[PDB]
Amino acid sequence: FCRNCGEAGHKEKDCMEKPRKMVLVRATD
Amino acid sequence: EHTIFTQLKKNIPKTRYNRDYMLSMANIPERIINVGVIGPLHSGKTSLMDLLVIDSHKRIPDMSKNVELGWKPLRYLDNLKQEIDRGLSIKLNGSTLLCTD
Amino acid sequence: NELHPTLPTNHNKTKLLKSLKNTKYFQQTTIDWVEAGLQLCRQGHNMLN
Amino acid sequence: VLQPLLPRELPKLLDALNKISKYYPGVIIKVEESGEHVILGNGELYMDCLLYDLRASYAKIEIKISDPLTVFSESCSNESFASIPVSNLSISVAAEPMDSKMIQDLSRNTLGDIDGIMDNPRKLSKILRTEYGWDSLASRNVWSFYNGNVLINDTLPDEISPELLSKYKEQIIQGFYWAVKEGPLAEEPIYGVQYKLLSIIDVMKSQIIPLMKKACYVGLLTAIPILLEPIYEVDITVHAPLLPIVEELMKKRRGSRIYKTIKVAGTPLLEVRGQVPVIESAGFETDLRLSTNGLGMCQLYFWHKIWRKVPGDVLDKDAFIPKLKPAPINSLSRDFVMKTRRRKGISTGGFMSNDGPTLEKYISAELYAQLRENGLVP
Amino acid sequence: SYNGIGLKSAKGSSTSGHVQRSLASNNLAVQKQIETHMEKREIEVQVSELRDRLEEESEEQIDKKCEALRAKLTNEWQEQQR
Amino acid sequence: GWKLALVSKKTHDMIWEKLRYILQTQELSSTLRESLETLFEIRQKDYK
Amino acid sequence: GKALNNAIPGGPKFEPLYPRENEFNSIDRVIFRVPIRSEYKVAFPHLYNSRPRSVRIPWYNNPVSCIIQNDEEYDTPALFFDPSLNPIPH
Amino acid sequence: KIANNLKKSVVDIIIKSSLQESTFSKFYSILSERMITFHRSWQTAYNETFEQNYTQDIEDYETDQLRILGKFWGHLISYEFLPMDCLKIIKLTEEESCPQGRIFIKFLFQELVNELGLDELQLRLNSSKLDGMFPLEGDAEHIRYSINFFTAIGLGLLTEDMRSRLTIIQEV
RNA sequence: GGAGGUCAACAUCAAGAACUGUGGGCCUUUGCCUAUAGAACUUAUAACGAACAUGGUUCUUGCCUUUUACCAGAACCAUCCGGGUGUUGUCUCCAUAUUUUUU
Ligand SMILES: Nc1nc2c(ncn2[C@@H]2O[C@H](COP(=O)(O)OP(=O)(O)OP(=O)(O)O)[C@@H](O)[C@H]2O)c(=O)[nH]1
Ligand SMILES: [Mg+2]
Ligand SMILES: [Zn+2]
Repeated sequence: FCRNCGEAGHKEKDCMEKPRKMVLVRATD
Repeated sequence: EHTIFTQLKKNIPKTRYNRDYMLSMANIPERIINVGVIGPLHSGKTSLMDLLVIDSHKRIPDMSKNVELGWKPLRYLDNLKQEIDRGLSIKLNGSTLLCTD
Repeated sequence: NELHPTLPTNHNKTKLLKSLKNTKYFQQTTIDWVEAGLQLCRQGHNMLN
Repeated sequence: VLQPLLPRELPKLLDALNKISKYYPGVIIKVEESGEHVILGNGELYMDCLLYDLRASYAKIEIKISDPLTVFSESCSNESFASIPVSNLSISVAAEPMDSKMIQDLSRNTLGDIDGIMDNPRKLSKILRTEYGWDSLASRNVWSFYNGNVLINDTLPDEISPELLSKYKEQIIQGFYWAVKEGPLAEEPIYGVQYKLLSIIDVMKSQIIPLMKKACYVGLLTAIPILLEPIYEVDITVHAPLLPIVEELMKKRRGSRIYKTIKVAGTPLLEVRGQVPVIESAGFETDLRLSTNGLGMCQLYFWHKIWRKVPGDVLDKDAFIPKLKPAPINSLSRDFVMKTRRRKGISTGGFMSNDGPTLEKYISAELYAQLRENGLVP
Repeated sequence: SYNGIGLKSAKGSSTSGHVQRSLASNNLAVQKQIETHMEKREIEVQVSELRDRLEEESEEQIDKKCEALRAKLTNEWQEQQR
Repeated sequence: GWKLALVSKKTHDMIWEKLRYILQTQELSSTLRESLETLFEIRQKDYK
Repeated sequence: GKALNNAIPGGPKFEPLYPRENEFNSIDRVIFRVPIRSEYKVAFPHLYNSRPRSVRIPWYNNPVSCIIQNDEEYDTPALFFDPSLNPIPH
Repeated sequence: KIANNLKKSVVDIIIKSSLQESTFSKFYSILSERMITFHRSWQTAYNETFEQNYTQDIEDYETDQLRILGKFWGHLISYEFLPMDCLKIIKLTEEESCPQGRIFIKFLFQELVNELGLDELQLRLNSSKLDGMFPLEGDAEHIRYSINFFTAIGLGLLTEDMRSRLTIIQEV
């Protein structure tokens, strides 16, 4: 899982938090 | 098209150790020693030979700024269009030079 | 792009602004980028009209 | 197998081929009877470098090459059922498979003595009985050790005087060499067959030299001929969690087992030793590097000289060859023989003609007829 | 992968050139000769054993002893054949 | 081991330190060699 | 790929540059075995296809990488024996 | 990639569409063969659909559609995509059979005779041993009904064994 | 004198793996051989530019009412946005011992 977020969903390149030293979505109409 | 090679004799590399004294030591048969540098694929034998080549000559003309700085290895004895593009020694090459223990 | 290099010309090379500078007719200042964009829009409208 | 695209440019090719036979010392280049030049190299990269230098440096012409294939050999099985005299003077010879230990010792040129053998026959005769366990007679009498296989004289004394034997010994040994150089099935060399001749001026020598080859062809084709293929050995370096992928790939090669698997200490690597047949290996080095994303690398070498029986039956009219799909593993031995005979122009001139290498070409109409009556040799 | 199949380019073809695999397309005297040779060979193996044992540890005596062994074994095989 | 890595990573780390020292510098028995090497070779996966 | 007119499975597609298109490669005489799919014709381009025009030779390999990354928790040191590595027994 | 439950519905739509034209065409045979040689599930769908077409849907079809079903199922049995033993379901008695069944059996045997050729067909019908086809147990009226049916098709040469058995059971 | 400039001019930048200068000899200056001093920048999975556009002519195609405008491959040539390094000028800110060595 992502190194700095701690969530299991995405990859380390995809984490939307700022890289550290150590949600509603439009329904498809 | 085929090799990279030094055709002008005046553009020879300028040999720190005075090659005439090298040729004079060929009279004694125990002074000459023939060593072949064998090993596996991509282990370092051409770059090992290239260290001795660099330390034996004064000014190599084919030496660029990158191979001086140490980014790309000068593969001096690779010498062919095959061995530059394929990145792989396909023919044996050599160098005769004097060295001190 | 990599198959066909187009290999720049390294001699005489008259550049534009370096020769438009040598005239007495051009002058030089520094202004904000958005002001320069608005002035270019006014000038380019006026030329074509 | 190589052939130039424009035949009027054949001399400019041929000259240039000689250049390569100087510069690359591992190649073997020969010109077949059908004009097609066959060349033999160490491996896939080696043939690539050969055809670069032939195409761009030396000949500077365009050549149609075939697709990769291999050099087969051929040998025998259990025993020859019956000695058949051959007359065209009547030389007869019988065949036998060599010892499995003796072939791997003659592959590295050692007995126990060294090449050249039989300059000292007592020293040779001690070795065969001491180690390999022959009788005293054949150990006393070996006429030759040619490159893969042995010619021994058995003999019959009171059938012919040995001065008549040793008057003609050079000619019959040249006949043995000339028969081992090209064999009966597809003019491929014969590898690993113990011959024994059971019963046999200048005109007689020139009658002997082509008759010993025909006799050896009868003697081999009686003794259950089989076809032998060469097997590369493979040295693989992969990361450890990509070990099953390698194993999966070997199942797609048909004949590629994995013997040893060594964990390289202190590195995340794993070094895999296992064999592959050489005719199966036309894209092994590409598939291994693609399917492991560059975390693998193989090297395919042939310096143990191991040769394995090609699975199937050579004398089998019935097995089908599926024409642009690969063969079943039982039809495969027939398939290789027939395609090699059609490359070498042997059978003839026909779409899927079946001139199988039967024994009837050499012997007789009636004697082959009785062999078919007994049902022994189809 | 363009594995020998497919258009050279979709330029003049008025198609997309999209190519796909088809799932619907997967789909005797000579026997007596060798036995005689085997018996005579075994007899000659015996006298070559005699020559090996004699010469291992008198040329004419060993040759005449081998000839007498061939004579005795040939008469013994003429008796054992009938 | 995956559970011990999940919570107490420093104690787990020192466990692997001592066990690796026991494997790679010791006069040690052969069945214990193949068992400890099996532990490492599955520690590559850590209990699938 | 442009010169030989082949398509590696995820890259571009050009025009042939040689668009004009005997019994040597007949069916009866060639042994069909391990198909000569297009990656082999790209990788070793003087061996697998006849008439390679305007073809250059593409850098055989680089040895095998075993760089080990260290991105977890940062409190692991720089020099540390990774769990990927095999032991060095006695 | 239709799911496993709806494969019988797909086979049913293919057969119902095959009936709608004015004649049989090899399109609906080729697509069924390329279905059967893909997976075991399509073959079990066809082995179900043959029984569902003989037991249930025979009574509704006119002779124009039964002739197409005869040529279709005969052309699948003729090239061994369906086993000969799948033909064991049909019985040929006076009580079990119907007119729309017997016309179907006539056209199926017409297709099998055209393709196999009355000598390979003899070999297959001997090797498969269908009790509804060739009743050698007894029951003189039933074997008479079978002999009369196969002579009314135009077979004859199949019937020599059953005629010999019927004579030898009339003579006792 | 020292640092610096979105300042200028002038040389130079793709070639037997490739540069210039000097002395001596041979030919009769060019060139060849021999001894010597220096070579900044660019270059070997080859190039100033880890970036990447357009124009001309002749072939081969594609859209097909004709020309511009076009589709996309090849060969030969040009234009444009930029870059390095060297020399000079200019401008700004500060400053004036007990066996081979010797006991
Ligand atoms: N990482 C790493 N690479 C090295 C080292 N020494 C040499 N190499 C690399 O190894 C590669 C092979 O170098 P070479 O010496 O040219 O290969 P080789 O030993 O001649 O093997 P051949 O293919 O037969 O020439 C080169 O790309 C080098 O960069 C090293 O110390 N560390
Ligand atoms: Mg090398
Ligand atoms: Zn994250």
